[PDB]
Amino acid sequence: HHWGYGKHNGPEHWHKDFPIAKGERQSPVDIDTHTAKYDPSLKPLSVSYDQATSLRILNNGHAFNVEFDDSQDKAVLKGGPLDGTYRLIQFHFHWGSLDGQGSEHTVDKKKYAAELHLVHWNTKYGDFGKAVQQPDGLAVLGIFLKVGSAKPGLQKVVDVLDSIKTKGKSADFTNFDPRGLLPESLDYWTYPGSLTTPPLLECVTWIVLKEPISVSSEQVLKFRKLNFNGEGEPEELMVDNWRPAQPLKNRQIKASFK
Ligand SMILES: NS(=O)(=O)c1nnc(N(Cc2cn(-c3ccccc3)nn2)Cc2cn([C@@H]3O[C@H](CO)[C@@H](O)[C@H](O)[C@H]3O)nn2)s1
Ligand SMILES: [Zn+2]
Repeated sequence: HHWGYGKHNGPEHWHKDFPIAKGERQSPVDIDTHTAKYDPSLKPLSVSYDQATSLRILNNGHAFNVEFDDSQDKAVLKGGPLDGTYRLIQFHFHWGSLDGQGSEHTVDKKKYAAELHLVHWNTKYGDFGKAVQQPDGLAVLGIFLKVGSAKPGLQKVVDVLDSIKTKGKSADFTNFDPRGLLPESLDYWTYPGSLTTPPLLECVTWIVLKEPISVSSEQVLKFRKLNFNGEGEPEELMVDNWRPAQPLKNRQIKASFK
């Protein structure tokens, strides 16, 4: 499969190889804050990242992933809409060529400069590959980024990007603390959805934080210097690696707050 974010292989084309692209619970979506229903029955979110073990950062030609040791319950997400324990496996971002675009979710149609996805899988399914075949297999925690002041907790990520410029490159990335990427508030919206990249599997409980984090212009500028291409190939800047909002169809977005 040769999917991407260009005119000839971008989101509008994905349905040809991945028909589920036109499915009933596709992501991302627009979050209409005036339609989302406060669900007083949602439990508080439990983000338990103290024992998180980062390993490696990889440019996969679509984004970069920071990978974690998920062979044990080290870094987990519980509570909120979730039943059971979801293990952190990686995080990545989507971002734009310009500060007014880049997020995949939107809020009342507002696009943010970027969006952070912390990907977790349901341990009841034993491994990630099994989990993605289940309607409740994954929980992705989505965090918006807006351009303003620098995010100190992001800088170690920013500084290693020069070493993974092109597709297939990876670098050691141990001892990174993902807690430094969280906003103060854990207020969130939640809805059932999908992976936002092929194979677009409908296996995700989305948890999208209401409070964005601020990153500096210089920080996101360094995201934009990454390459989609591999080494020794013509340069294609890794920018605008976001899927646009998809039809909500028969889904309700629930809010953890009023
Ligand atoms: N925009 S977002 O909604 O959030 C995401 N969009 N894609 C994401 N991942 C990549 C992925 C993998 N698979 C998949 C399909 C069939 C069988 C198995 C996996 N679908 N999407 C999440 C993700 C997966 N992995 C892989 O998981 C495996 C278990 O560790 C192993 O092959 C590697 O470690 C790693 O490549 N990494 N990330 S998330
Ligand atoms: Zn993502």
